[PDB]
Amino acid sequence: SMKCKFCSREAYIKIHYPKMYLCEEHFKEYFERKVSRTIERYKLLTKDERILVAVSGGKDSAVTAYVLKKLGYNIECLHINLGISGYSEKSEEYAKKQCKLIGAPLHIVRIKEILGYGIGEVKTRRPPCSYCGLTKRYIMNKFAYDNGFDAIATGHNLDDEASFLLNNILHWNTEYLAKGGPILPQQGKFIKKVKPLYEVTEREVVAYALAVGLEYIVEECPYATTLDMKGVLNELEEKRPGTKFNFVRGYLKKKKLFEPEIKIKECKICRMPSSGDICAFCKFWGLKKEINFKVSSTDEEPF
Amino acid sequence: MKCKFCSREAYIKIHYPKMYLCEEHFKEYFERKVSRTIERYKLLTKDERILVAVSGGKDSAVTAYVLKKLGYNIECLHINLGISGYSEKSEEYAKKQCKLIGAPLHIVRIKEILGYGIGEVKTRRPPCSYCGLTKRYIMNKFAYDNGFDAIATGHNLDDEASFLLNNILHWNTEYLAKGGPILPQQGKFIKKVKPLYEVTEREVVAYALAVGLEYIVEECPYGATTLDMKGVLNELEEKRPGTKFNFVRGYLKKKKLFEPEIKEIKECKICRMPSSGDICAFCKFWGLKKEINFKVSSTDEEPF
Ligand code: SF4
Ligand code: SF4
Ligand SMILES: [Zn+2]
Ligand SMILES: [Zn+2]
Ligand SMILES: [Zn+2]
Ligand SMILES: [Zn+2]
Repeated sequence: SMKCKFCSREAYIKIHYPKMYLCEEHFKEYFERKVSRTIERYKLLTKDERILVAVSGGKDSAVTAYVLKKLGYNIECLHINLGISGYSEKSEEYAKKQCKLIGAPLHIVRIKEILGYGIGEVKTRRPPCSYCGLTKRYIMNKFAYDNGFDAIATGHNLDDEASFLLNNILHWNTEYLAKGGPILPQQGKFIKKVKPLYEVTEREVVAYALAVGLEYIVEECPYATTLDMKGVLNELEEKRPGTKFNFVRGYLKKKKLFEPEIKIKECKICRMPSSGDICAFCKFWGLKKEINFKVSSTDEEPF
Repeated sequence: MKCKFCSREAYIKIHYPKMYLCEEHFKEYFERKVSRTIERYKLLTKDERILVAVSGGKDSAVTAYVLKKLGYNIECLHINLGISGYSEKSEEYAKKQCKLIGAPLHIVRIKEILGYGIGEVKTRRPPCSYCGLTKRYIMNKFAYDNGFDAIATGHNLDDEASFLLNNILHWNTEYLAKGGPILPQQGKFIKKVKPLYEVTEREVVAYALAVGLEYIVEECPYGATTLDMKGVLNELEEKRPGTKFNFVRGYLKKKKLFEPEIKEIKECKICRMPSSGDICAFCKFWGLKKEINFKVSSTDEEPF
């Protein structure tokens, strides 16, 4: 029903804030420039850096890898196959597809193969959601550490951070609120984690994926409070535009207030940053040996 | 359904904790819940002169009704904002409420003591901004001049949760530093309490209906952000019950974290009330040269 603000081509998307109608080609350029600005603003990455993009098969990580590669970054991708039968199989396939289109090396880690059982197979009263996050985070860091990557880039966008903030404020998880934001610096054996999509919304991600022809898993894991928070914040954004941004940017200014609400050791098994004698990952899976994630070359590209 | 304690038919269902109560059992429960809030946060004693700031709305009406039923030494104050077509019936609803409650009502008319009502001032500033400042001053000055020990407001759980949610979204750390059910006596500032702090609006609406309390449902003409936050929190309460309470109680524990975000106090050159500069915010705004004396010998309805 409209036309592009910079050309005679028909409008593809309307940016709710700031108001402007852009076509496919102009939206891509805008979205890419918005990401580059997020990198520049928070000093996330340099061009002389080995980056590991944690791809899951979803839209978020797919676009992160695509944009970073288009912006000329030294990226490689990692897929952690959780081993959820009927889910994780096509999830691995979507990532292979995504990385082939992107033109980036893809490394695959299969939980069922290295640990024994997949997520939702462990004889535990603990929900799969609780230990899945802990398992994904460990393999992400250990893989990047063992292969000497400078940084880890996740798919987490503005909607993801706002819903994370809203949930944590409601439950007053001050320790989690203390360590949030677009960058988590290199501290010990913990690799620097960045969020290049921190300032963009899910609608801009969905639209970007569609335009660049990126296929992803829309369906979410069978084992959620996240979708509740996101809908609540979308309702608020309708009435008052800019809410999500002003809330997230405001949080970054006041993030210093939660510092006294947060407190160290090295694991006896994997030597990774632990709280006690043995780390949370090693204690859970009952591991006696260290998983070595060092690889000479990818599955698709050996030698 | 039927009542959990008698053969009488259910009047209301408490979403958390789950129980069906009749009119007579709900009143008793609601009253006990308020008494517990008083006891828990050490809000009031029986040997205290209390001023309930009644507005004509459900909140302040119930606060006065419950406190009087719990045997407290209450007197009520109505601040008539002078909003033509609104403030007139608002004053009438309070007169009605206090007559039912059986409490002395003191009326202060803005248009009469200041000159112009709220929304009549030649200012680009919205009426909502200076109305709150004006209500707060008269509330404190009246309680101070008549030597009341405390001020009790109608603010309930939904009011606090929406206040918290809005202030967190705008990261107003200074406002978040000084929240909660009690604001103690500091200088010429009178102790402010919230006896309805733990009860929800649905429990207030139901209590008013049961005790036969008529109030103004309609809100002031001067879009309000409060109704947005409340609807958002009601949506959250549906899916996850107890959310509002766990969020408010959790805030009280972490309230200490916003203390470094609030930094000497002065006395006004005109009214001698707690000021930031030479002249206070109230006196500077209305351009007052003289001090308004709120000391009264006896009420409008009960003179001599
Ligand atoms: S939603 Fe699924 S993938 Fe995400 S943390 Fe939970 S179990 Fe793991
Ligand atoms: S909503 Fe009306 S009564 Fe309430 S503070 Fe604003 S102007 Fe005053
Ligand atoms: Zn265009
Ligand atoms: Zn370990
Ligand atoms: Zn009953
Ligand atoms: Zn003054």
